[PDB]
Amino acid sequence: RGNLMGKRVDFSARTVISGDPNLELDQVGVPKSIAKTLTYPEVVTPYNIDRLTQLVRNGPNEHPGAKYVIRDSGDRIDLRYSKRAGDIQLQYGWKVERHIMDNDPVLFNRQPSLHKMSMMAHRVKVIPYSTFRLNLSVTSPYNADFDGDEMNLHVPQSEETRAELSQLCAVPLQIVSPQSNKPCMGIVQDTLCGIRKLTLRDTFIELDQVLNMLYWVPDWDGVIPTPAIIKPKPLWSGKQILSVAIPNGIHLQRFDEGTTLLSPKDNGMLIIDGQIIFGVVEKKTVGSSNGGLIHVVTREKGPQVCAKLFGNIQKVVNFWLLHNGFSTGIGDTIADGPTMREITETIAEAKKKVLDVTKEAQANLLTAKHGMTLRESFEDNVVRFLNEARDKAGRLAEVNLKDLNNVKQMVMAGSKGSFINIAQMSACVGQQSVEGKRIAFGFVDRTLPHFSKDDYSPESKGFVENSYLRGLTPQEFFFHAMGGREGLIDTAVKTAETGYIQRRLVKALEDIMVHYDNTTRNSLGNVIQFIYGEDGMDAAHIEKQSLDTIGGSDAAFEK
Amino acid sequence: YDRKVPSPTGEYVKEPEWVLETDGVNLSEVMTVPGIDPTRIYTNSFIDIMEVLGIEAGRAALYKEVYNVIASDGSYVNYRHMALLVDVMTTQGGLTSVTRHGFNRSNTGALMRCSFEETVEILFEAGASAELDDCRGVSENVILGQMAPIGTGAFDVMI
Amino acid sequence: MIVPVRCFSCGKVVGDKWESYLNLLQEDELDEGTALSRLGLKRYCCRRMILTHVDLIEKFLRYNP
Amino acid sequence: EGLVEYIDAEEEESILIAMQPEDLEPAEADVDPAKRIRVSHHATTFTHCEIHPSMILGVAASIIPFPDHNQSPRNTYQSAMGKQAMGVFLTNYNVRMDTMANILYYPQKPLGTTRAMEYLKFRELPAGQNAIVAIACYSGY
Amino acid sequence: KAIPKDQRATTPYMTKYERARILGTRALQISMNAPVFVDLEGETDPLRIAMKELAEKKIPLVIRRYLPDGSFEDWSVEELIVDL
Amino acid sequence: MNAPDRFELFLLGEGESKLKIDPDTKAPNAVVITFEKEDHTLGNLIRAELLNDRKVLFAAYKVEHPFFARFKLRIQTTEGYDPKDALKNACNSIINKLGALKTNFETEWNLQTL
Amino acid sequence: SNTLFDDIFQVSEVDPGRYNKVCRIEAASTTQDQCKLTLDINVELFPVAAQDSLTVTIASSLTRSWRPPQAGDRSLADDYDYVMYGTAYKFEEVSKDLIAVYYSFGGLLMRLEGNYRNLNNLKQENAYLLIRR
Amino acid sequence: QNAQRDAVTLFCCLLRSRLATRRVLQEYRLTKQAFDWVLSNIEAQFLRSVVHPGEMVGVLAAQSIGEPATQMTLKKVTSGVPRLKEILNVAKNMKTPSLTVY
Amino acid sequence: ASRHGQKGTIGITYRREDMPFTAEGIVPDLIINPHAIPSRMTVAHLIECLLSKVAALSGNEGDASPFTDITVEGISKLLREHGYQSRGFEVMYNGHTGKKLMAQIFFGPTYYQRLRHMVDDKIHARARGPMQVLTRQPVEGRSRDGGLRFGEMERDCMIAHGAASFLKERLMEASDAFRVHICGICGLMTVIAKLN
Amino acid sequence: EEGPQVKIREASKDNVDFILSNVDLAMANSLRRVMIAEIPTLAIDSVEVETNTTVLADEFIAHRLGLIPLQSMDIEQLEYSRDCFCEDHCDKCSVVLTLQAFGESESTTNVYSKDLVIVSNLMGRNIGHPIIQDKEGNGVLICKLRKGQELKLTCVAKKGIAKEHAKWGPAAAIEFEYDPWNKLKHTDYWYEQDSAKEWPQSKNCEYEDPPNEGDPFDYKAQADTFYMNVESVGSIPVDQVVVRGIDTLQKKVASILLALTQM
Amino acid sequence: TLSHLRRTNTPIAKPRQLHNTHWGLVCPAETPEGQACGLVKNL
RNA sequence: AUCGAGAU
DNA sequence: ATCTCGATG
Ligand SMILES: [Zn+2]
Ligand SMILES: [Zn+2]
Ligand SMILES: [Zn+2]
Repeated sequence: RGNLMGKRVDFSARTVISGDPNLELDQVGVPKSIAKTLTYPEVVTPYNIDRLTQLVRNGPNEHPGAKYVIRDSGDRIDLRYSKRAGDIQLQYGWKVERHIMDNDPVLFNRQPSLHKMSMMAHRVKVIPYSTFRLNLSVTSPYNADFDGDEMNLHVPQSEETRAELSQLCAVPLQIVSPQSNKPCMGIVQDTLCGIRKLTLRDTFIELDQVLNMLYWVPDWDGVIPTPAIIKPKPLWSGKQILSVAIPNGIHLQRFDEGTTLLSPKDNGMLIIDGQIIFGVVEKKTVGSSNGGLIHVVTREKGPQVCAKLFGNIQKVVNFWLLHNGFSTGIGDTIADGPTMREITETIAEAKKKVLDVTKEAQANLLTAKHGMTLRESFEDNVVRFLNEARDKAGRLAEVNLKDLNNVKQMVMAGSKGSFINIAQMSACVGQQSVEGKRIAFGFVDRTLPHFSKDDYSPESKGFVENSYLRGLTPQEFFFHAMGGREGLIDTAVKTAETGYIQRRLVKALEDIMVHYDNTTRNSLGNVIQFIYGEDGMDAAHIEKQSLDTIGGSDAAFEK
Repeated sequence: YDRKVPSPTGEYVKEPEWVLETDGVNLSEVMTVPGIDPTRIYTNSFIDIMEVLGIEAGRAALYKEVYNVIASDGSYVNYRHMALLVDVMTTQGGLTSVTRHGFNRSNTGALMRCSFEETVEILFEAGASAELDDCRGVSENVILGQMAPIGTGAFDVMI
Repeated sequence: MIVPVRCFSCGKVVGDKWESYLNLLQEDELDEGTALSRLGLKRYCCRRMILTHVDLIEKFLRYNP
Repeated sequence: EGLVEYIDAEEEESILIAMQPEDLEPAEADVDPAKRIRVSHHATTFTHCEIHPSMILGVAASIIPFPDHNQSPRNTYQSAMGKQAMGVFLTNYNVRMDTMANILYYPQKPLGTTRAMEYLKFRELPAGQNAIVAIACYSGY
Repeated sequence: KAIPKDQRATTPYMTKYERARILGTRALQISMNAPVFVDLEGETDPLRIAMKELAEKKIPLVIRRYLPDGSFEDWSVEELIVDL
Repeated sequence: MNAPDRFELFLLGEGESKLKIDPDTKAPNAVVITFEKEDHTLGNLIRAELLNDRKVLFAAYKVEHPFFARFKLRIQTTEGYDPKDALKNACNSIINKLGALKTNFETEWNLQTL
Repeated sequence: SNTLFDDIFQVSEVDPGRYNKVCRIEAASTTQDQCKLTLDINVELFPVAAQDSLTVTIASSLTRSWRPPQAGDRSLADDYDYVMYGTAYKFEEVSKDLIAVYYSFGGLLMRLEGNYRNLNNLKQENAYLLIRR
Repeated sequence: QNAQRDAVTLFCCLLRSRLATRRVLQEYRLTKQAFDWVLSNIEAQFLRSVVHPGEMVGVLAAQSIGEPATQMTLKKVTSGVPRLKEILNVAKNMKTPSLTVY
Repeated sequence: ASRHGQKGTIGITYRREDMPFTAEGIVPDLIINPHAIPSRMTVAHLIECLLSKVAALSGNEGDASPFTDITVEGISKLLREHGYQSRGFEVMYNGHTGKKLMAQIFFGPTYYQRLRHMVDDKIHARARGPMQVLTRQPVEGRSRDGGLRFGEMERDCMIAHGAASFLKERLMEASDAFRVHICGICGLMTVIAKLN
Repeated sequence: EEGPQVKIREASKDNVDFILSNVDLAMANSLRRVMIAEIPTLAIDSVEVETNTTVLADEFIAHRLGLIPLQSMDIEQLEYSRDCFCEDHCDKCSVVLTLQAFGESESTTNVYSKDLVIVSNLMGRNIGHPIIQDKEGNGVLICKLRKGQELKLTCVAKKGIAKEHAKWGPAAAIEFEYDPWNKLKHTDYWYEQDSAKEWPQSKNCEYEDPPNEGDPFDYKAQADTFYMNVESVGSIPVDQVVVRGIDTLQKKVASILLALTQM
Repeated sequence: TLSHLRRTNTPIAKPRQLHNTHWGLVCPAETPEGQACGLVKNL
C-alpha cells in the first residue's frame, strides 16, 4: 500500500500557493529557487546546442542554466564543483540535466486528489518570490483557496512523458469535464462581481478607458469599435468592450423568468457572433454552467481558444473594476428603520402562534397526525412556525437592500453569498438544532439553569431571535455554540467516511476500461457493459438538448 | 404526490395523485393486495426489490437510489458513471458489496486484492491454492513498475 | 519595545513624541485624545501608533547584566 | 461572609440562575430599536445570579472582539489561531534558550478590547498589530 | 492468432492515447538525432517536429491494437485518421 | 529569499534599453514602445498628453505584470505623422507645463509668511 | 450611401427601471395609427420627459477603427442631438399587415412596428439612429 | 449491426425531430449548400464524440461519484453520506425502510 | 489575519503610491477582499473596524466586550460627531491614475494577527537526493532534502488520464528502480551475478 | 505665466496646502507619486556595530537609525555610492556618523538621534544632520540603557529613494481631492436615505460653486483644480518637496526624450 | 501558554457534542478542528 | 523506530 | 482520517 503503489519520489516540489490574475489559465508561476533546483535531462542535438551550451556555461545558480552533464561513459560531470566547469565542449549524444524553464510541461496537483482534475499539466512561467502562483479560474478542480493551501508539483523526465502531460493531462483539455458533462472551470470573485457590473445598461465607459481596455486584451484586432453612443459625448457600453474578448462564430441564447427580446430586467442572454446584444452577464452565463459561454466556446472554437478566453475576460474586467472599485460595510447589513419594526413583529406573531399551539396542546385538544406522537406533532408544528418566521423576516429584509447594497451586489452576480446569509445577518438568525431536533434537555427538564423546568417555548429550546448584527444573548450564544459544534464534528467525520468511499469505489472499478471493441470490461475479459454508457460515447462530448418530438399538443405537433 | 401525464388532447398536464408512504417493508405481500397498482409500487430497499423482481430490476433501483443520494444535494452526475458502478455490483448474478466481501473475493489475480483491505491472508491462500496471476490488472503492473494496459499502454507500437 | 520611528502607514515621525506624550497625560492631567492632537497627530494611523505602542522595553531593562 | 458559592454541574441542577442581576430582578413597569432583544423576568425563585456571562468563555475566545455578533464556528477557528499569533510570550525571552521562539518588533495592544483582557494580560503582552485595513477589490491579487 | 488487412472494425480514427505515445515515441527518436522525414520550416523542439511529421502522415510506425481474447489488428499511421 | 533587490525597479540591468520600439503588425502607422524600469508615474502622463494632440488616433499603456518595472505604450497616428514625434511632441509639451509650474509655485511660495 | 426611415413621435411613458443613467421609452407616432416605438435612452446625456415630441431617423452612414474629430471640420448627419449606432437582430411579423424590428445599441435596445419599413429597414449591421429636438 | 442501430436510436429521434421537412424549410430557412454542410458537420461532430479505446472508465466513474460524495453536508429519510455508506455496503441492516405504493 | 477566523496569505506587496488613498493622504497597510464576508458571516470583523476607527480617533479604548448595550448605531453616531461618515466608508482615489474610485470603501483600523506558517519555512524542492537504506526510496521530510509522496491517490489520477508511461517513470526512474536476475525455470531471485 | 497654476493658502515649515489649477489629473497624480517615491534623500544604509550590550538586538537598532530623518538640502551635490569610483564609501558619496552612549547613571539613560555625531568631511555642504523638530531638543528616541550597557556604532548614510526603501521617503502624507461636490460624478455615493445628509462636506466645498439643482449633467467636463497638502518630514523643507518632485518628474521625462536622441 | 495549562483531554454514545451542562465550566468555542474535535476542551 | 502538536 | 514540527529509550 505504502511503498509499491504509492512511493515517495524524486524531481518533485511543494510550496504555498497564491492567486495571480495576469497569468494565463493553463500556467503555473513556479518560483525561481525551485526552478534553480529541479531538472529535466535534455539530449544534445544540432537543433539545441547553441542555447544548450550557454546553459552549461551559465552554471547552476543564474536561472536559465543547469547542473550536471552526462557523457557516453555515463560519467557524471558536476557543474557546481569540477575544475572543468567553465569549459566542456558539448558532444552530440550526451545529456544535460537543466533548470526547468519557461514553457515546460509539469504536473501540478493539490491533495486530496479526488479527480483527474486534481492533477493537471501546466505551462511553467518562472518568477520571483516563493509561491506557486496560479490563475483564479483553475480554482474549482483543485479545490484550492489562498489561506495557506499547499501544492505539489511533479516534473516529467522522458520526451514521451512530456508528451503524455501536454496531450492528455493539460489544463485546457480538462476544462470541459466528463464528470458532470459540463465545464468545471468558471469565473470567480472579483472578476465575476465585475463581469457583471461592467455589464449593466447603466455602465458607460468613455474613450480613454476604452483604449487601455481594448489594448489590455492580447488578441485585440486593433480596431476601435464604433461607440454605441456618438451624440453629445461618444460613449461605449460595458457589454460593448467585453464583446471584444468574445471570439467569433459564438452564439448564445438564454431566457430566464421575465425575458422578451426587450429584457426590461436586462434578463437572460443574447449573443450573436462574439457580440453581446442584451442581458447582464453573470454566473448563469459565464460561470461553470452547462449552457455556459465556456461550454460553447470550448466545443465550438477549441480548447486552446477557450483557455486564452479566460485570461482575456479576466484581464479586461479585472482592469475596469480596479478603476471602478468595490467594497462592503456594516452599512450593507443595516436595513430600514421601519423594516426592523416589521421584522420584529413578524417574529412576534410567530411567538404567539407557538404559544397558542403550546396552550392548545396543554389542554389535550391538539390532535395527532396519523402515525406520530402528539408531542412530535407539537414539535413539528412549532419548528415549522419559526422556520417560516425566520424566512419571512429574511425575505422582508431581502427587499430594503437596494440595488447598490454591496452584499446584494455580490449575491446578484452569484459571486458569494445567498438569501440565508442576508437573513441571518440583517434579520433573525433562527432556530438552532442538534441531531435534527431543537435544543435538548441536558439538565433535568430544562435547557439551562436560567429556565424553569418543563419549558417548551422558543427562547428556552434554542430559538435565536436576534441577528448576527444586533448580537446574540448569553443563552442564544450557548445554544448557537452547540449548533456548529455538531457542524464541525460531522464535517471532519464526513471527510473520513468519504475518503474511504473514494478508495473502495476506486478499488472495485479501477481496472475497467473500454477496449478496442467498444465493449467495457475488466482484467478477466468478463464483460460489464456491451457499449460504454450504453451509447459508446464519452461524457465530455455531450449536452442537454430538447427532444421536441416529446412535448405539446397532438395539434401543435401537427401544426 | 405530483405527476406529469398526457392529456387526451396531447399536452402534458398535472394530474395530482394519491400515494401511500410506508415505514417498514414486506414487498412480498403488499403488491398482491387489491387496489394498489403492482406495476409501480416502489421500495427504497433495492435489496428487497432484487429478491422479488429479479436482478435486472434490482440494478435499476440500486441506481435510482444512488441517484437520489447525489441529486438531493443539487449535484448532477452524468448517468454512465453511476450506471457502470451499479452494473459492476450487479453482474456476478447477485448484489456484490463494494467492501472486501463482495469485490475482493471475486476470482481476480491475487496482487490486485492485495492492494486493498486484507493483504497478508490473501497472499497466503494465494500461496496454498497456487493461484496464477494474469498480470493484466492496473494495480499489478504498478507493483512491478511496468507499462499499464491503459490509454497509452493498451495498444502496442511497431514498424 | 521602544516607540516606532515613523508611523507605518503614513510615514510622519512619531518616535520623537513619546516622552512628550507621557508628560501630557500624567502631568498636565489630560485625556489621551487631546494629548494626541496636541502632539500634531491628526490622522488616525499616525495616532494609533502612539496610543498603542506599548513600552515593554521598561520591563526588559528591569533585568540586571 | 456567604456572598458567593462554589457550584458544580450536579448542584447546578436544583437552582435558578439569573443572567444579569440588574434588568432581571427590580420591580416590573421606549426600546432603542438597535439594541438586542433579551427575553423577560418570567421567574421568581432565583437562588444565585451569574457573576457575569462572558465567563462561560475560556482564555482564547475572551480575546475576540464581539464574539456575540459572530457565527459560532468562526469564533472557534480564531480560538485555535490566537495560539499561532506572533508576539511577546514572556518579558525574559532574552535570557531563555529554547528551540524556536518568535517575537514581534512593535507589539501593539488592540483598539477593540474585551473586559476579560485585563486578567489575561493581553494589553501588556500583545500578539498582533493594529493595521489600517481596507475592504476593496483593487488589483484582484 | 492473426487478422487480415480486411475484416477490421476497430475504429479507423486515431485514439488520443494512440496519438499521444506515437507522438511521444517519435519525439524521443528525434531528440536522439535520428533522422527527420520532413522539412523544418524552422522548428527545434522534438515534439513539435513529431506533430508535423504526423500531420503530413510521414510517420512510419504501426499500431498493434489488441482485442481482449488474444488477437489484434495492425494499423499504419498512414491509415489512421487524425480528427480531434 | 526569492525576493529581488529593490533597485531593480529603477536601475537598468545588462543590455536593457529604456526604450525598445517595435512596429505593431495588426494596425498601420502604429507603434509599441516598451519602457524599462518605469511605471505608472510616467506611462499615465505620457498617454494623456498623447491624446490631447488632435493628429493622434489611439494611445494606451499597460504594466503587463506588477512584479516587474516595465510598461508598454501603444500609439497609432494620422496618415503622415510618425509616432516617435507624436511621442516627442508629447514629452516636451509636458516638460514645459512642469517648468511653468515649477516657476509659478516658486512665485506664490515667496509671497506668503511663516 | 443613403437614409432608411423617418418620423416624428410623441412620448407617453418615461421609465427608469432600477437605473439612473438610462430610461426606456414607449412613444407613439403622429401620422400613422399602426405604429409605435420602444427605446432605451441615456437620459443623463440627453434628457426626455412627459408628453414630448421627438424626431427620429435611422440611416446607414454620415468599418475600420473609429477616428473621431478633426471633424469640427467635416460631414456629420448630426443636425440631430442624440445619436447611437447598433446591430439589428430580429424582424418580427406581428402577423398581418404589420412588422416589428429590433435593434441593439450596446444593450440599449430598440423596438419598432409598421409596414413600409419593408423595402426600407434592411436586415443589417448598419443602423445609426438620430433623435432631434 | 443491431447494437449499432440501438446505440444511435435516441440520437436520431432528435436528429429527425430537428430535421423535419416543414422545419428545415419553414422554421429555419436553409439552402441546399448550407443544409448539405449541416449534414456533413453533424456526422463529423458525432464521430468525434465516441469513446476512445484506452479510456479507464473504471476509475473515472468512481472519482465522479466519490468527489461530490465529499461535498455533502448539513421529511424523515436516511440520506447523503450515511445513505451512500448504506447503499455501497449493500445494507441488510438498513435504517429507513419504506414502501411507496400507488 | 484578523480575529474572527478570517485568515489570509499575502498575495502581493504594493508601494504606498500604488495603493488606493484617502483624501486625507492616508493609505491602507493591508487590503482584504470583500468576497470573504458574505459566506462566513464574520460581522464583528466589520464592527471592530468601525469601533476601532472611532476609538483611534477619539483616543479612547474600544470596548467590544461581548454581552453589552454597544450598538452599530451607538458607535456610528459617534463616528459622525467626529466628521467621517457613520458606516466607516471613505471616498478613495486609485493612486495609479489619481481618479476617484467609483465606489466608496470600508476603511478602518482592525486588529490583525501575524501567524506562524511563513513561506520560506515551507519551500522545499527536491531533484533527486538521498535515499532510505531499506526501501531505497527517497526519505520523508524536507528537513533532510526528502521527497514528496506520489500517493496511491495521485496514482489513481494518472490512471484516469490514461498516462501509463508517466506512471512508470514516476514509479521507477525517480524513486525505486532496480535490476535483478531471475531463473528462467524456478522463477526466482535465486540467481548469481558473477557479473564480469 | 502659462499653463499649470498654484495658489498657496496655508503655509508652514512642513505644510503646503495649495490649489493646483489648469492641468490634467494625469499629472497632478504623477506629481504626487514622484513626490512620495522619487525625490532623493540621505539616510543611514550601513550600520557597523562595535558593541551592543543593550536590551535590543543589533539589526533592530540598525533598522531604526535607517529611519532617522537627516538633513538633505544639499543632497543633489552628493553622489550615489553606486556611481562614485571609490571602493565602498567616500565623503564624495556618503556621510558617516557615530553613536556612543554608555549607561552611567542609575536612572535610565536615554539615547536620542541628537547623540548622533557627524564624522566624515562634509565639504561644507548642508547634509546628514539628525533633524530635530522636537521641542525639548532631542530627535527620535533611539534606545534606552541601564547602569552598565554600551552602544558603540558607526552609521553610513547614502543617497537613496523611497522606491528602494521607504527610509528615503522625504514625504510622509499627501492630501489630494478634486471636485468637492460630485459635479463630474467620478464616484457613486452609497446611501441609506439621503445621499447628502450622510456624507459630509469637505472644507474644499467652500472654494467652489454648488450645482443649482435644475441643471443637467455637464457631460464634456474634465478635471482642473486639485486641492493638495504636502506634509514634509524634515529632510527637505516643504517648498523643495513639491519643487524637486516637479523637477525629478521633468528629469525622467527628459531621459526618455533624450533616449530617442540616442537611438 | 495560559490556554495550554487550562486544557482537558478525553480518551476514546456522544461526547464530542457541546453539552448543556458544559455551560459555565468548559468553553463552548475553544477546541481543535477535526482529529479530536470536542474531545479536547478548555476551561 | 515509539510518541504527542500542528497545515490543509 | 498530503504536509510540516518537536520530543523521546
Ligand atoms: Zn500615520
Ligand atoms: Zn533456478
Ligand atoms: Zn564614493
